[PDB]
Amino acid sequence: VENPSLDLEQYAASYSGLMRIERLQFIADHCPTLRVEALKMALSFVQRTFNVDMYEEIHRKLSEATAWVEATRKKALLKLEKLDTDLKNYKGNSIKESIRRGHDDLGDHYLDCGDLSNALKCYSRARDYCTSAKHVINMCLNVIKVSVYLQNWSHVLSYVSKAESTPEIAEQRGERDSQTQAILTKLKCAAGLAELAARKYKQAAKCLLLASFDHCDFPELLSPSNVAIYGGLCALATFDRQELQRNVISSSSFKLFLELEPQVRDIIFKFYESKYASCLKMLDEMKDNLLLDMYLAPHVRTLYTQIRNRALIQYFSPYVSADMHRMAAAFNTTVAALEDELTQLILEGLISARVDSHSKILYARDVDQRSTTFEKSLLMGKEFQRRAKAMMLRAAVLRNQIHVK
Amino acid sequence: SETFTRDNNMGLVKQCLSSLYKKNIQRLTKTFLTLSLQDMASRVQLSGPQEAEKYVLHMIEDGEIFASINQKDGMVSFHDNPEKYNNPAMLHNIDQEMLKCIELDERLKAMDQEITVNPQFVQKS
Amino acid sequence: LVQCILDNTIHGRIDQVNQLLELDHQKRGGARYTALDKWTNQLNSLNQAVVSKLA
Repeated sequence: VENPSLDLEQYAASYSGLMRIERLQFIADHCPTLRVEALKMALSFVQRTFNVDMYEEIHRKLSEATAWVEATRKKALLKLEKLDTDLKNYKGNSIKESIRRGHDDLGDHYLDCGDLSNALKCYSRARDYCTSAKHVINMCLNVIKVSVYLQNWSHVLSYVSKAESTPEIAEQRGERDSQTQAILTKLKCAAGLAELAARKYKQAAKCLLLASFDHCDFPELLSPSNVAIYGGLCALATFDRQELQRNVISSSSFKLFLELEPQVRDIIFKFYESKYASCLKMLDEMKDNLLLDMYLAPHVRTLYTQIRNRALIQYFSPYVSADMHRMAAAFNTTVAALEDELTQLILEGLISARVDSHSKILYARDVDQRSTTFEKSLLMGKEFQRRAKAMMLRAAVLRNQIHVK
Repeated sequence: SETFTRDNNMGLVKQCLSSLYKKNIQRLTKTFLTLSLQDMASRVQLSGPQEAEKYVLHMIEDGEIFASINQKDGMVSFHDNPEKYNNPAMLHNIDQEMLKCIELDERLKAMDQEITVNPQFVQKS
Repeated sequence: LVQCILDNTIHGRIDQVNQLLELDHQKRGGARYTALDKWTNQLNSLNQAVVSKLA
C-alpha cells in the first residue's frame, strides 16, 4: 500500500531526535529507493546513538528474508569498559551527597547505551535512601520515563495514585508550584499514554486535554505533533456532545494544539456541525498514516469504529423518520450496506428505531411505558409463582428425606 | 446422529433446527417494520421467498409472531401491537393470576401454622 | 433545527419524509409506571433471596 500523499517536508519537521530512527523499523519494509540516500547520512549516523548491538540486528533482518563496515562495530566495543571507571570513585568516598548527586546524572546515561535492566534496579534500592520531599519529586519523572521505554504500566499506575494522595495532595500548595521544570504538565502526558495503552481511551483524552502548549515541548516523552491527534481521536470516540464542546471546542489550552494539525481540527469541527460525509472522508485518508504510529496503530480500528458508531447515533438523534438514501450518502456508503450497520446498532440497543425496507425509511420507535410496565410485571408474577411452587415441592422432598444413595 | 438416536430423543433435536428459524425470524421483528420475502429468506437462510412466506404464515397462525403478508409487493410487515392493556379481558386475566397468588399464600400460611403447633418445634426455639 | 435539537434547546424531532417538525407537547406524569417498574424489579430479586436463603 503506497502512500505518496505523505508530505516529507512536514513529516521531517514533525519528529525530532531519537524518534526518527525508530519509525524506520516498519516503514523500510515497503519503502524502497532510499537505501543509497540513507548510507550518505549514515557516515554521521553510525557514531550517533552509540549503537553496539543494534547494528547486527538491521543487516541480518533483510539478509535472512530476501570488511570496512564490520570494523566500526569492533572498535566501538572497547568504549564500554571505560565508563565503568567513574563508578568506583563514588563508593570509595562513602558520602551520601556525592553518590546521590552523581546518580541522577549518570542515570540518564545508561538509557542511551542500552543497559535498561541495570538502570531500573538503581531506583528501587535508592527509595529507602531518599527521605526529603525534593527527592520524592525527582524520582517520579525518572521511573515513568524509563518504564515507558520497556512498555509496562502495572508499576506506573501503582505509584501514580500514591504520589498524588499520600503527601497531603502534592504538599497542599504544591511547593511553590513545583520547581523550574513543571512536572504537572509531564504527568498529564504520561497518564494519557499509560491509559491509552490500557484500552482506556476516555481517560487518555481527559489527561491529554489538561495540558499547556507553553510547557509541552519535551522531545523525549511524546512528540507534540501527535498529542493533538491522540487527544482528538480519543475524545471524539468517547466524549459525548456535552463533554466534547466543554473539553475540546471551548478549551483554550487545546486550541493551540489544533493549530498544529488542521486535519484533526477540521474532523472534530465537522463532527460537531453534523457534517459526516466530509469528516469521514478526511479520517479515511489519515487512517493509513495513523497505522504507522507506534502508540496508535492497535487502537486505530476500534477508534474509527467508535467514531462512526457515534456519528450514526448523532445523525438519527434529531429525526423521528430519516430517509435511508440521504443517510447512506452522508456516511459514504450504499443503502444496502448501511442497512446492515443499522441492524447491529438496533439489536445492540444503541439506536431505538426500526428499518422499513420497502421505501427505505428509518422510523424512530416510541415505546409505550404503560404496556411495557404491565407485561414485565405479569412476567415477574408468573416467574415468582413458578419459583414458589417449585420450592414448596422442595420442602416436601427435604422434609421426607428423599435422596439418591 | 448416533448419539441422539441412541438416547431415543430423535425429533426433539430436529425441533431445535426448526425453532432456530423461528428465533431468527422473531429477531427480524426487533429491527424491521417491512422486509421483503426474498431479503428475509437471505437473512434466515430459508433459500426461497416461497419458503419464507410459508414459515411466516405458520408463525402467525400459531401466534408466535405479529405480522402480515402482502403479496402485491412481496413484503412482510411486522405489526408490534400485542395489547393495549385496556380491555376488560385484561382485568379478568389479572384476577386469575391474583387468585393463584392468594391460594399460594393460603397454603404457605397454613403449613407454617403446622410448624408452630409442632411439639418438636418451639422446643428448639 | 438539527443543531438546536442536539443542543437540547428545541424539544422535538424532524419527520424528514414529510418535511415536518413535531414538537414534544406530550410525556405527562407517567412516573407511576416508572415507580411500578422499580417495585417489580425489587420484587424479582426478593423472591430469589427468600427461596435461596441458605440452601
